Amino acid sequence: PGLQTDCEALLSRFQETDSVRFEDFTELWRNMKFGTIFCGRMRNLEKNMFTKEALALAWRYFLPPYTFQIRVGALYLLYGLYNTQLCQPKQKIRVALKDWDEVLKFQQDLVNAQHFDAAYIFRKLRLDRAFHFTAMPKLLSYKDPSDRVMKLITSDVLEEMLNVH
Amino acid sequence: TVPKLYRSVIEDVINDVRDIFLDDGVDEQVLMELKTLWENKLMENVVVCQYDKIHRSKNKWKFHLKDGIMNLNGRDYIFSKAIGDAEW
Amino acid sequence: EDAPPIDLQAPPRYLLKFEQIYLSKPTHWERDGAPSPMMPNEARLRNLTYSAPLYVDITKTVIKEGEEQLQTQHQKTFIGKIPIMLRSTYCLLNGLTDRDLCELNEC
Amino acid sequence: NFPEYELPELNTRAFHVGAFGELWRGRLRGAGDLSLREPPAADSDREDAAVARDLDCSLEAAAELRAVCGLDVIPENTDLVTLGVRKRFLEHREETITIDRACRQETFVYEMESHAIGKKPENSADMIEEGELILSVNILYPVIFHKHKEHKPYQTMLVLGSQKLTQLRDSIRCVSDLQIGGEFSNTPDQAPEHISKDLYKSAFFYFEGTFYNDKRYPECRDLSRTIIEWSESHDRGYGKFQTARMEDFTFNDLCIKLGFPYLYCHQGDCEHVIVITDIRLVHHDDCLDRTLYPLLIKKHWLWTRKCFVCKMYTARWVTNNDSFAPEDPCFFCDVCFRMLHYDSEGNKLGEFLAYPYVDPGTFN
Amino acid sequence: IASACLYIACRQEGVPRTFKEICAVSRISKKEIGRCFKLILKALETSVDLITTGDFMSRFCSNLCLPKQVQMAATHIARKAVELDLVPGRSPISVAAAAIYMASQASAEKRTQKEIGDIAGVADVTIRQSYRLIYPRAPDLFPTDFKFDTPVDKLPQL
Amino acid sequence: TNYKPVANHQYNIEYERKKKEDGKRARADKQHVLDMLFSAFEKHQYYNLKDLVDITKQPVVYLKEILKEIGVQNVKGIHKNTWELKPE
Amino acid sequence: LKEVRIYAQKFIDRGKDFNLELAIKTRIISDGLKYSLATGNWGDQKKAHQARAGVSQVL
Amino acid sequence: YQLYRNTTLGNSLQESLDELIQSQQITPQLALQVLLQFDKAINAALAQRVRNRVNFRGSLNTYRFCDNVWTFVLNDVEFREVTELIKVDKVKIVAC
Amino acid sequence: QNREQQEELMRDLAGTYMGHFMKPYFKDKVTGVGPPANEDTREKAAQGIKAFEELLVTKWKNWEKALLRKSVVSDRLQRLLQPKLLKLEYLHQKQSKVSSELERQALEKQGREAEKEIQDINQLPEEALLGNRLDSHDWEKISNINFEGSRSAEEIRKFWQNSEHPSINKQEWSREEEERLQAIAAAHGHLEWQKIAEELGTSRSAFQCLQKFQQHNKALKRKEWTEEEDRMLTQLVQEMRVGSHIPYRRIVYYMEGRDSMQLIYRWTKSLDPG
Amino acid sequence: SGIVPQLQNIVSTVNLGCKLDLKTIALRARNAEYNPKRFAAVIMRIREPRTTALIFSSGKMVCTGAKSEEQSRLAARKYARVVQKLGFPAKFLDFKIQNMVGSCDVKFPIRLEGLVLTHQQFSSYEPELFPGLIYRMIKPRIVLLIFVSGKVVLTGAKVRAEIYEAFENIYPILKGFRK
Ligand SMILES: [Zn+2]
Ligand SMILES: [Zn+2]
Repeated sequence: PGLQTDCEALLSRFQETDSVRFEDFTELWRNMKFGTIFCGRMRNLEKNMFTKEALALAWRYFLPPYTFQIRVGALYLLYGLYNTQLCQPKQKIRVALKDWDEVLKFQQDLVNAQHFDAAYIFRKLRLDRAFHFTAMPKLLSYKDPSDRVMKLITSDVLEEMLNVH
Repeated sequence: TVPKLYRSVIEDVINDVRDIFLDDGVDEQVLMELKTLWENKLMENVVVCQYDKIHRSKNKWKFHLKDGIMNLNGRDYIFSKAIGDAEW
Repeated sequence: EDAPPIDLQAPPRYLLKFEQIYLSKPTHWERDGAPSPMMPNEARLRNLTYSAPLYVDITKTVIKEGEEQLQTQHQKTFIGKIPIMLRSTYCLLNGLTDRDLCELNEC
Repeated sequence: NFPEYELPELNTRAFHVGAFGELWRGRLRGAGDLSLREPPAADSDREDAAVARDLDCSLEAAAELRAVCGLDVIPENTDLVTLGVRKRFLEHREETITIDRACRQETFVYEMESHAIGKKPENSADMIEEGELILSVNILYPVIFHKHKEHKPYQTMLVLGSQKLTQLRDSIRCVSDLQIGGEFSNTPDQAPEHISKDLYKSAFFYFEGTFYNDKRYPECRDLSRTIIEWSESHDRGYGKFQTARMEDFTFNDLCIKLGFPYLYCHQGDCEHVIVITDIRLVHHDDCLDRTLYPLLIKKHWLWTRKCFVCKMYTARWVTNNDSFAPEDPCFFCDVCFRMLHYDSEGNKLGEFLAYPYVDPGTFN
Repeated sequence: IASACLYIACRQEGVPRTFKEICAVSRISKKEIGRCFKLILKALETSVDLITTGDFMSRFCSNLCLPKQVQMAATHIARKAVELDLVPGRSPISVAAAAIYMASQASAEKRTQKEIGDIAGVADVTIRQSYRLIYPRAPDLFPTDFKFDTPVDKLPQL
Repeated sequence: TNYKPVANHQYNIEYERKKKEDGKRARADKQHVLDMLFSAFEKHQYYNLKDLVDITKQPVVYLKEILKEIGVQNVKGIHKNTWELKPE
Repeated sequence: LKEVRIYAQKFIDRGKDFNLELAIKTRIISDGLKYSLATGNWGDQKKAHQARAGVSQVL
Repeated sequence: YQLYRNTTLGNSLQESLDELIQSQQITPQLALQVLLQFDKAINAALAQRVRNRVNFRGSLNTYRFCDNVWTFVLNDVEFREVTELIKVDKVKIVAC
Repeated sequence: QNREQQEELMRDLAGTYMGHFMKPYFKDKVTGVGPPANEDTREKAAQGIKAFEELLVTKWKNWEKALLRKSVVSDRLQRLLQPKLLKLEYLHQKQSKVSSELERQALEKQGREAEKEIQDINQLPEEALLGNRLDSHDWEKISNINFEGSRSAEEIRKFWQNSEHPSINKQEWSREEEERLQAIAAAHGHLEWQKIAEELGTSRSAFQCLQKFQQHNKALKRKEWTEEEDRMLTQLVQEMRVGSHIPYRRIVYYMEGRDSMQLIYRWTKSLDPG
Repeated sequence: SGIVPQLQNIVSTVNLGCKLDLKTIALRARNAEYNPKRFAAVIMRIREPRTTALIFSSGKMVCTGAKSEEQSRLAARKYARVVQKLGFPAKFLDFKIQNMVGSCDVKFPIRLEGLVLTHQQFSSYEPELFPGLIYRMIKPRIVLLIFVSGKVVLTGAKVRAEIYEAFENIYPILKGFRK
């Protein structure tokens, strides 16, 4: 019910700063006052339902082909959300088998790329066991793109071409 | 459900030919005798029905048969609508 | 309205009644069939007749002697074209300000 | 194998559940959440050292990461988009209903959801092990109301990946495992000899072409046999077929799709659709127990058929061809049923075929 | 014969009418007009140029009350679609009706398939099928200088 | 909304369907036609060929050929010459 | 209406229903109105003998 | 109608009428009007006295259509009644 | 990879509803019928059983009552007319070949008699058309002709004979009627309901008499709590507990002489503090 | 060329040389059909040659549906023996082919408009009547239905050589318009 809007707003405000510092995220959290996003009269069912939906949203934002800045922002978002709930059983994040295989090398790169803020956030979210490791994503019954062009032609690609030419 | 149909048909024939028999002179007693003898008489496979549509596709016959009576294995069945397929 | 309903009998009986009349703006049809409003100046230059299409609502009721009556209405049936007097209520120039008339090459 | 989709949001390709559990367990060995132990200055140093080891950073770097990344009520203000709609809904409800008390149907599904999650076993010897592969199956309620063709009701059960089918079977609370048979038209007081559960114990699961027949309880039979009889002769779709024994077979021994309907037929004609909502690994904040584990966590709360003469009791008796009933299948509580028939010695009055009614809104 | 001659005259003059359009004004059915049309061509030893999607755009769009910009977009879409061979073997009227539906849905003046079929004489199913063939390459077919009231990405699902 | 394009007029498909459903009149045997032909003569002394065809439900050519052998044409100046079902 | 009756009579006689649109001859009103204003002969072209002349003049 | 006076019911009608006429207490006329009414009544009832769906699959061997009556000869045909299944080796269907 | 994604999207465009998997889960492709019945289903049908479909009760709609009235009237007319129609046709066919003028006049007299009887029939008022609320009609003809098939024959039959036939008093209960009901109930004992419906001096069926007695029977509910009632209620609540919101209906249906209202009131006021 | 056309249907005729009753044949033949209210002939189908024979009161029979000249002759002789068995003096006079439909595929989508503009004197392509082009070859009198998928349906022939000649003539003309 409009939560996607505020989530995308936070993601955009973060990717505009071009930061990987969780301090900028903490400031954006205090300014947009997400400490209230869950606050409000809900009994228990709307509460945990909306929490499930918000976590699923932040997770699907975390995945490719979304930008690295957007991905780290969604990771910080998952962290903040899961760490900020009202229900006693802190709803877990639904993590697939296919997406885990890529989140592995993403965490590895974050360690490698000296982005230790997001790396520690992810290690913490694993340490407190916030993950329900499902088979197929969410359940089953019944965008900021990544251009291939730049994957094909880079500044380095054209530079090597001109050097060899 | 077959015998209920036959009871209905028998009653039908009786209340229909009642006036005919009172007209030509046949007393009601002879009529009830016919009824009883017929009921007692009640105690190869053939389907007698009305085809609503018989379609053919080069081998595949598709029958849509209206109200009909069958004699499957000596026991006689009733049907009010019978779709069916067959291969030539 | 004054026209008597048309009664056909030759058995099924058909009745036709012309209910209501509709008149559209003076229209011209290009050879390709596209309608377009006909300006009086275009009619003068291209030797067209300044006429408005005439439509009538017709109700068709049929009695088949089976005690069943089927009634269908053919809304806005084209029955011809009426020449339009210029600057009359049904003319395109009606209700146009003097500035609008000049834009249409009308005095 | 991989849970890879078959359709975008409706199905996946058939995969071996055991291999899926094995892949998850392997990719989480020694670095996974597979502890199942509830959360509890000296520990700060150990945490910093672990962070330094895992992230290839200095102890000071670990300490500052821990400090900076630290964690960071009803009325609201300073609106946002979703907070705006929430506040508006709340104020609308404020001008609206005078009794804020939570609806009795929300509390029902909620309590059914959180009935026994976070309840650890008192034995701690049968407690499930790590990677126990919870499958959240939902069985479709049978069509016992007209409204159940429109929106197909269902009950969700948290089956275990080692729960050994004929355990799910023995636990599904349908009402076709009830309904003492026999017609009591001259017996007002008759001992119920055998519920349909006892009489017709045969049942089977249809999963990916294969049948799994409840060959236990040798008073059982092969309900799948009939189907095979006409899949071999006069092929009407469905091609090839297979059959198994369902007794040795446990869950995660299958090769199934998710979100794809599968069959559970018990008592011969009652049909139950066994869609698998999702397979998720075991995690704490649930029961972790084994005894109560099939865990029906959702049920429909159906309607309860009351007596037709008085409306103060439930329908214990269903009568047909009655001599006093306005409707043909007429539902009588025991009190009035004893008073419209069986007078002064328990002898039939008029004519009626009276069968015992279970009133499925009450049971299972 | 008169109905078939009327059909041939429209083709010869460069303003073809569909067989259905000629049948609407004639008591003779479409099948009988089409049969007489073939015989008349044989008898006269004459021919008629093949109909193109642009031969019907002006009448179909004008009857649907579409603006000139939408008519131009529909004319371009059908002509480009035929050139790109996205609708091989389709009747030109079916392609034009689908193009009009595509152009109509991309502008303020939106027309349903039933509306376009009634004027075009094409069943809404046929418009759906032809539209579904050109929908994938919608951005390529539209004119470059077209103002999309509804973005090409959000074109109607079918 | 007038003269909307259509492949066939509704009044025309219904008439076409009725003609197909009814089917062409069959050429029955001479004896049956003769027996039915004379029974018609009983009701009315004089019969018109167009109306007589409906009673016989036979092809016009076939009816004329059989009627020609026995029936004769009598010229009436009031309306027209009609057929006579009397052999003499 | 005279030709609508005549046209519909032929179809109803044959036992088939008639198309109302095909019964209407739009030339009757379009050309009849146009001819009287075009020529000034007032009435019918066939009956021009009794038709009043000079009613319509070029402005 | 000369179609439905061949089943067990119609055969019973014919046999009962034969026994009664051979007893010299009814006239053949009353018998034939009774038969004609039997045909009308069975045509009417056999229409709206039943509603059980059946669907049969078989291999058609011989068919024939004279004077608007179909005559099929199905072999190894199964009749799916509402609930049960009947199997018959050979059945003659007569349809008109 | 891109072409695999395109193929996935195409199959998404080309991608059953969980409606096609209801009771006949195994439907055929050449037909629509399922598999034959199971020997377990045979055994269960025998020894008697009520399938789920056979237990469905739909509340009767206002218009269905008028439809059934019109149906009964029309079919009574048809059954009364068929004999006279056949009589008249037989008389006409006899006249066609009698060739005897005195016999022809006798036949024309009989035909006039038949026509007169038919005119009396088609002028028979609604009362004689109704019947004796227990007569027979081709109800299987009704359910398939007048009704689309929404109601079984026997269902319509019981509704008509017991409930809908206009010979059943549908008026409101007068003080005198309610008095007499309880008076006769006491005189016979609260068991002999057919005789009470008879003795009531009105055509109300035993069903309605029992209804009007129960709706004012005070012994229907116990109204007074005892300790064993409380013990049983506590045991049941603890057995079928879910936290809060105990299902009071499924508890009542294990107790005798109580309804959910009194159970709620007791559990709230004297079985937990507050 | 390289593509040989597969025959699909062959209408031949034969003269029995004796008048027949259609009622007798129809009542006494196995797979006969005869509804004179719709068509005055007896339609007798047989399975092995898979053919449909129309038999007429005059004694003339037409066998259709066989996919070979020899196979058509054999089906005709089968129907002849059938009629002979039902009690008639059947004979076998002037068994003569009257049509042979062939069909083949060239394996490439064709541009029709190019073809109709190139051979306007032959092709009669109207996609609102029949979505195929109709090329009326003249040297052999054979009508060719050409479709956008490349399916060519030749018809009107009187011998197999005629279909072969016609398709070889039409092949390069289509090769020229491969889309
Ligand atoms: Zn069940
Ligand atoms: Zn009761």
